[PDB]
Amino acid sequence: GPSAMVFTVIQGSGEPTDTVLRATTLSCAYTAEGTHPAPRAACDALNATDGELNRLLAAPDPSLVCPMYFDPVTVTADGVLNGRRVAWKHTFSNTCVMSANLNSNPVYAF
Amino acid sequence: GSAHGPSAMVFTVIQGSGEPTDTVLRATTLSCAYTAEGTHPAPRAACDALNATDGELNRLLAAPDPSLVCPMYFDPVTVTADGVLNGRRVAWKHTFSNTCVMSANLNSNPVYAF
Amino acid sequence: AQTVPYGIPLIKADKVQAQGFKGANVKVAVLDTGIQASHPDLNVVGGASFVAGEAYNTDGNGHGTHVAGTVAALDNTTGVLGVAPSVSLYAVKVLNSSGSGSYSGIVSGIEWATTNGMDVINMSLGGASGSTAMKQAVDNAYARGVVVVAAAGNSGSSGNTNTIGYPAKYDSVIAVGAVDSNSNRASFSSVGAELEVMAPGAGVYSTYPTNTYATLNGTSMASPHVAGAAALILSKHPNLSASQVRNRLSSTATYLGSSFYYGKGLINVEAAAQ
Amino acid sequence: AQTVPYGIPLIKADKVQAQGFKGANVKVAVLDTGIQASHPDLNVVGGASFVAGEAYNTDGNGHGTHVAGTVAALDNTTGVLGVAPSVSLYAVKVLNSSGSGSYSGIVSGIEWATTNGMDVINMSLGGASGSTAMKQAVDNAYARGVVVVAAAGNSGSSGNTNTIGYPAKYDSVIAVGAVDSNSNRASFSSVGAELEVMAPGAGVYSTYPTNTYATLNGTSMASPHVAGAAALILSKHPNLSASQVRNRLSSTATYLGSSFYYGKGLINVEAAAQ
Ligand SMILES: OC[C@@H](O)COC[C@H](O)CO
Ligand SMILES: C[As](C)(=O)[O-]
Ligand SMILES: [Ca+2]
Ligand SMILES: [Ca+2]
Ligand SMILES: [Ca+2]
Ligand SMILES: [Ca+2]
Ligand SMILES: [Cl-]
Ligand SMILES: [K+]
Ligand SMILES: [K+]
Ligand SMILES: [Zn+2]
Ligand SMILES: [Zn+2]
Repeated sequence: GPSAMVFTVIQGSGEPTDTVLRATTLSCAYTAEGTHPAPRAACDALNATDGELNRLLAAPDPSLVCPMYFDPVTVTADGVLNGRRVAWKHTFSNTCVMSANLNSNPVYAF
Repeated sequence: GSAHGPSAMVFTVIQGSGEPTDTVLRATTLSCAYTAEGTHPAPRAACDALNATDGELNRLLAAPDPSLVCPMYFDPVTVTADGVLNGRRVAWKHTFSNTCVMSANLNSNPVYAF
Repeated sequence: AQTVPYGIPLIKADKVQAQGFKGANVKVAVLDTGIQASHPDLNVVGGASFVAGEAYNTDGNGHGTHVAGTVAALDNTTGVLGVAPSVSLYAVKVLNSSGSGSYSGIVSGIEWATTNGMDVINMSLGGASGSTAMKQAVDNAYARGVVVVAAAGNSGSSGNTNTIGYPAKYDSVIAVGAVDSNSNRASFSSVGAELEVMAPGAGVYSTYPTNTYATLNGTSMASPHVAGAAALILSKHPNLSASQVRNRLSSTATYLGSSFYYGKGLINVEAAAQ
Repeated sequence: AQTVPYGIPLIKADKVQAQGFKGANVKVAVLDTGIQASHPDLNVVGGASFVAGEAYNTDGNGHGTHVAGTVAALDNTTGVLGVAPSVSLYAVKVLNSSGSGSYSGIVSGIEWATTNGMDVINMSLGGASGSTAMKQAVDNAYARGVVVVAAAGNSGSSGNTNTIGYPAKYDSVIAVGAVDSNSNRASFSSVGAELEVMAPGAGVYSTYPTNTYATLNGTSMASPHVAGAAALILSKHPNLSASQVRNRLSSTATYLGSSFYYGKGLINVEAAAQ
């Protein structure tokens, strides 16, 4: 099914007043489009989740450690995912933990 | 006034009152940065209208067609806006009684011209 | 095989019909998407069209046929039963197949109804701002003795915001809100100081093209109940003035709560047609 | 112009320092992003780098300098004051400029610390799964008399889920949780059966590059308090074994509630060093 999504990285735990660090758009229809820098890879990785965005966190880097300072960062996904409306978020204890857990996943490579 | 800063948005039209199970009728993406981008068919006009709301998307409903009437049957249709609006996170929705009322109230507004 | 929609006993239209008053000789104009005149449960005796290439006695949408059946569906052994089944029903096509209409089109329909001796105008439609031509058309109809009824709107409530649309908001028009089978206000029913009376507008079963029946929601469904109720009163007491019929409908309504949400309440045509 | 962070009197480190025991001759290795050795409030006397291209006496992140200052910030007339200001401070760079480090890098740092006669290892870092080489490295350090301390993690609580990370989860390591100035558990502090002791980890003011100071939150800030407390005990009672020092720190801790959330409680170095 077609997708029309906005992905963001925000400073904090997912509060509405949280500062936006970065955002991108992605469209997966006739072709992979959007302001996302790698639309084809992001659509392929998006469709691979089979509508379950928590699967983007299923392949963390098993060889990395992070400093244990707490400065939360939250990833968000909103729009249409394979024809279905979605509003998803996930918080990490810091940007190091985010980076290690997402492990270069094309969806958040922006 | 008018708002400043970048925007990265997804606009949808859904069958219903804004429930998560509501059927999507249409959706588009819009990016407002150095240039107006996205899958939106008129990005520059859509960004211009957005910035003119000064962060208040209810201003998209401020110019209804003053010469149209609609039948008063209730079959709700909802417009949604999610993402970053001029640097600020947004989750906005508006329900119209039917598609006639939506069309008349939005009155060819560039944001929902997709 | 005739079905009585819940709205006919709720407004006590069945009690007035039991007295032998069914709207006979009362002219009701339904200003809408037209009426499927060939429907076996409807009898359209005239009208006019103010829409492009459509005849007045056809309905390519369905809304107008549904509204008409609430006012006038025939008392027989098929389909449904209208509030006033013996009325002289007139189709005044002011909305096109998609349901859209212009203010000038509505004005043309109201003026037609006034010139052609209609007793009751039903307008199951609304616009956000109205116009000087529209105010003038409804004021003249009411001044010339027409009972003018309209859907209050389906804009719901938001704090203390007045959400009544036009033509319902004009003082010469009866603004009709929607209640359900439990006499509870429908969430979509418009609110404000001009809300006059309530009538069934949720799960309203009525006539529908082609030769069938449908269940719809809206103040559009509520408005023809009050139009039909006006016709029943006038079939029993034909010499009452339009304001006297209007005052009987609001004075005898069943109190349901705050006038902001319910107006005077749910119409009771048995008490109104005393 | 010297400021005493709230953590120094909270763990009663000021009382032990008042006795004349400040960590002198005790070797503490801070396994982190390095330490800004040129900072006027820190004295780095050695270390090693296991990050290619980076020197051990530089800190391009800031985290390592902050953690080091909680341990060893000098007792003078500038900046802050560490728990054990007279310790022999060693910078073991295992995390790069961006905070990232590999398990093999941490292993190299722990082995360096064991071979170079460190008394205390501080690891304000964590991973979700650990490694067999990491378990082996911390078991050998502790068996060879090193007090091994680590941040419990910042994964918070979710029902009865154990959220303690590695290396803190290993039995040879002291898993340190975070409390605030009111001795209340910080919401982010990891929980589980391996949680051993708590120490200040919210609003912790310490040294920061370049030649400055910052306030940070985390079990990263809590862990150096227990590392410094181990150094104070050993500067007062040098012939105690690593397990004796470890046992004194948990045995004399101030009970704050359920061990799942607080371990044995908030460390009390005055009672632990008696
Ligand atoms: O019942 C016959 C009607 O035509 C008379 O009503 C006239 C009406 O008050 C004016 O439109
Ligand atoms: C949203 As702005 C920076 O124009 O106030
Ligand atoms: Ca019938
Ligand atoms: Ca009115
Ligand atoms: Ca100092
Ligand atoms: Ca442990
Ligand atoms: Cl319809
Ligand atoms: K709204
Ligand atoms: K509206
Ligand atoms: Zn601005
Ligand atoms: Zn009477």
